[PDB]
Amino acid sequence: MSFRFGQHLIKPSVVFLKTELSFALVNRKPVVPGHVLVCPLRPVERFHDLRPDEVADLFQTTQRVGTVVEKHFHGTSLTFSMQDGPEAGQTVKHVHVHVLPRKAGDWRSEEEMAAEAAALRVYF
Amino acid sequence: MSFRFGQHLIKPSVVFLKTELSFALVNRKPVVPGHVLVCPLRPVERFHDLRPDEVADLFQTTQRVGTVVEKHFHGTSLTFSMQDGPEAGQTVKHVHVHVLPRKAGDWRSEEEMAAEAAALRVYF
Ligand SMILES: OC[C@H]1O[C@](O)(CO)[C@@H](O)[C@@H]1O
Ligand SMILES: OC[C@H]1O[C@](O)(CO)[C@@H](O)[C@@H]1O
Repeated sequence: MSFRFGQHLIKPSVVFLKTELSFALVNRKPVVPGHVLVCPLRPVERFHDLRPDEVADLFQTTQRVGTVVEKHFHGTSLTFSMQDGPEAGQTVKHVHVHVLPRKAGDWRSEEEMAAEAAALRVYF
Repeated sequence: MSFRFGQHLIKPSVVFLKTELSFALVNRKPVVPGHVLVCPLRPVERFHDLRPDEVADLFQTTQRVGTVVEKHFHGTSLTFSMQDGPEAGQTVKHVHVHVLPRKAGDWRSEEEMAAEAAALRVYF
């Protein structure tokens, strides 16, 4: 696709938001329904590598996305987490925030992925 | 102290950074050495409640603090996480980021707390 996420290209079909500096995508394997990712467009490996503007944008974007997924996927809270570094569990070497809708007491095809990204693009 | 964190006052002695809109403090019970918190100065309960500027500042501040604690406490990575909402585990109703230094294979007195905050104020 047209979005770079580490060492693989992400098809726009699975991207549901894109800003001046960041973008959001749905997962192949969500851990929880609505588990989405907000990444800087520039593929940097560690958080300290982002310029301040990328940082403000990374998180103002994460704020908008969280509202949307909490809403759509019917959660009552949200967990945000960034595994920054190999000893923190980062599998893909690209800064990214995990946004997961939370609710009391708690793999798919590219098409299920794009169906969901289509849905999410509506809230923006 | 002079910092508000939910429904209790935090003594400045345990605060090691303060910006135009945010502040960082050390914990009574760190989960991992160097486990610190970055909160908006304005006590808001959920992340969606922050204005965009508070958001940029919350995270540009978290970026600086992470560099410092990763350095001082000898970690090789960092875990960042915000439990946003009661179903996400938020015990204190004040937006806040948990910053934890990570390293391969992984309660105290107000004085141990201020000793550590003194140390951290040096890196700024
Ligand atoms: O997956 C979340 C979406 O699916 C439903 O539960 C059923 O279609 C919706 O109303 C919600 O928005
Ligand atoms: O607690 C972290 C700090 O403690 C030491 O391991 C011993 O004093 C330091 O060199 C480090 O900066």
